[PDB]
Amino acid sequence: LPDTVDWREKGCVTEVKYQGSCGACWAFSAVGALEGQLKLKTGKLISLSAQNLVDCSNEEKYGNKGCGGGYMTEAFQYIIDNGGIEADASYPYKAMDEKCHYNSKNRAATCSRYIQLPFGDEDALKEAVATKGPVSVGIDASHSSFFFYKSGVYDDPSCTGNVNHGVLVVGYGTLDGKDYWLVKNSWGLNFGDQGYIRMARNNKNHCGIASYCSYPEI
Ligand SMILES: *C(=N)CNC(=O)[C@@H]1CN(S(=O)(=O)c2ccccc2)C[C@H]1C(=O)N1CCOCC1
Repeated sequence: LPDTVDWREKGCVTEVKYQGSCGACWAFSAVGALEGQLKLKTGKLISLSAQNLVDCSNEEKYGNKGCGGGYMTEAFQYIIDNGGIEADASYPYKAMDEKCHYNSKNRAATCSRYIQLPFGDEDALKEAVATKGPVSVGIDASHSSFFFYKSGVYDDPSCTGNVNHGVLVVGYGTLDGKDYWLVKNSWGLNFGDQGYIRMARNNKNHCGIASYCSYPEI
């Protein structure tokens, strides 16, 4: 396995999104992982509709809550169940809950199944990232040390495995002798480092990064 992976170098990662007050991280994280497969299979890079997930997966069938939060694995299941998802350009992000208005004429991607990695297993996360591509994961983003992240490897002892925020692992590497996961957030380009964070890797499943890993198959 390469020391360093970074999926932007393969063109598989779209622009950082800003979710605002809508608890849509899960949706962002899930479109992220499917954008990557969608590049990797078709060769095109197209921001997928995180609104479509918000609007349409808000029922007990999934346990997603729209702006109330939800789960990247249930996002993937909705795409499978629904037979597609639109691009953002046709089903755009509004930062609120709205009535489902998914139109199959506008399908831009499909999902056939999704994979889950084993809980905590950072080795399994690395393989995935290396050979499969960006992977959806949950983090404990609840500390000001994460919010105000600027640089270096994020490695705050106060973090816990109690996850509450859906992000996308687009890579990994080593920095000044600290392993990291390159994480894409959905807090706009004023967060962390160009809207990214490098998060401790191989440090006891720091902030539960490897607790809840999944990615879709086309
Ligand atoms: C995003 N802006 C707010 N956070 C969420 O929607 C979180 C994301 N996930 S998780 O990554 O914390 C997780 C994923 C799989 C298994 C356990 C946790 C959960 C979601 C969340 O906080 N909730 C789900 C819906 O109801 C409220 C709690």
